Amino acid sequence: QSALTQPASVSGSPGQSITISCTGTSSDIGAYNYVSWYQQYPGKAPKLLIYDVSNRPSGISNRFSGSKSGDTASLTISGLQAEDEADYYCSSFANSGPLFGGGTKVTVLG
Amino acid sequence: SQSALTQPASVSGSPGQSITISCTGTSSDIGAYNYVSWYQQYPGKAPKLLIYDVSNRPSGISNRFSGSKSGDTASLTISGLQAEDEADYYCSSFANSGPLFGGGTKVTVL
Amino acid sequence: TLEKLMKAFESLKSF
Amino acid sequence: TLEKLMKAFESLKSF
Amino acid sequence: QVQLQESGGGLVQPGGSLRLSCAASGFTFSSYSMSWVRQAPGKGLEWVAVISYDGSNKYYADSVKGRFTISRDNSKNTLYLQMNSLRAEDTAVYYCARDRYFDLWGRGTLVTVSSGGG
Amino acid sequence: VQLQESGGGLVQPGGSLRLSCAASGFTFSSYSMSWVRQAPGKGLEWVAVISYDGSNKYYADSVKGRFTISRDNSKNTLYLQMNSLRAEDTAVYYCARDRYFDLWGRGTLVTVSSGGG
Repeated sequence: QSALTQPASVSGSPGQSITISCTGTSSDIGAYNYVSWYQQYPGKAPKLLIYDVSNRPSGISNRFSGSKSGDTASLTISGLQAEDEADYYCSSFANSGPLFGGGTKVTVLG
Repeated sequence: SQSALTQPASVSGSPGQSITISCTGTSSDIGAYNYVSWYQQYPGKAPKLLIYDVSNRPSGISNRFSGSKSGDTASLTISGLQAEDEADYYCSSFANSGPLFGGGTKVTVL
Repeated sequence: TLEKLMKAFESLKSF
Repeated sequence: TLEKLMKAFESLKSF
Repeated sequence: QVQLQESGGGLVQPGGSLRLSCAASGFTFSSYSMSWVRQAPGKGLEWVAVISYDGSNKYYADSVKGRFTISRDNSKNTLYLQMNSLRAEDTAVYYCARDRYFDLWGRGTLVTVSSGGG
Repeated sequence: VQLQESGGGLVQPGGSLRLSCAASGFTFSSYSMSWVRQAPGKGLEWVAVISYDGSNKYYADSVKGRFTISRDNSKNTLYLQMNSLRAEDTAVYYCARDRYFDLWGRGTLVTVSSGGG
């Protein structure tokens, strides 16, 4: 069982928006504003999409946004397209070290 | 004395409107680096960081402030102009010989 | 402890 | 030089 | 040309040892803390260990503490992971990740721990 | 969380003065610190910077060889030794934290003159 909880899979039609939730607890996502999101293609290196809940690195599309409410963080992908089909992991911070979610497979229908 | 970076001496605006403060640098300042900042200073008060790295905004800063950069010139935009916006605004860049500042711009609200 | 965790993750940030 | 300038402005960033 | 490249992965027996290397290029290795993150086949990411920019402070996850040793040589731009007393559960792809944001990953290296067949 | 300068005053040309900056509400040891000054009715001018551990310093061409920046992390204080002061050094002196200058003090007044104008 993964430290942080994410949905196993989320599907969406091209152009739409999907939200990937990530539930932690009092002592990680709730305790800190240190949640990050990563995109991973099969057999490839993970890629940082968003750090510190809502902040986006320079070369990352603005279709990706991050937010946090209580013990849950969220990643939103708008203008969903084919290249967004991948695995998505959220990471938080904790007293014993960074935690990861189980990851979420995103499927675009075409 | 002439300031390293050039800003307009003063800009006035009616409440509710938007004003833009320009900041012209040189070959090796605003153009060479993406390290431009903007500061708000009230008389007799400590200067306050409004925007760093051209366009990035610190947590406690209103989203009425936005920053951009085109070539050797950076710009600060204040939207929804109100009374509390009347102050001095300075731009800073980065350079091979150290951080440079503009002469400052006095903003007047009518 | 938590003190040792923060010290382990330190980086040098400049211009 | 530019190297010494960047070295002077360094800060310690962690969690 | 900014990238991380792991190596030293391979197939080993339980109780055996293995040593991973991570070559950094295109940035100042000395300035960033570095981490090891691993991923079992078809499973999520798991953080393993971290070491400071100057190698003075290290920290390990409870699952590898006492068995794994992280280290770095800033003069040769390399991150290391000495793995001892390997178990089947340690079977994973091992990534090295830069800084506290994990803002840069390598392609990864395979570590498989089994006996005979699997 | 605040910075508070002190040590400013009125001095004669060629005289010396030392500015202090008391930091509170954060870990001083972790941030590089700078001195920025502002002449009457003029822009801000960066003077000097010192590393988080005081190992690397850097000065502007206008104060190099005359000003000395230093810090004592154990008392949370930034210092600025000013020697061979000139009229042009007359300014309000601020201390600013980190490379963003994301935290300033209210400033301290330094005037170098001999009653002329």
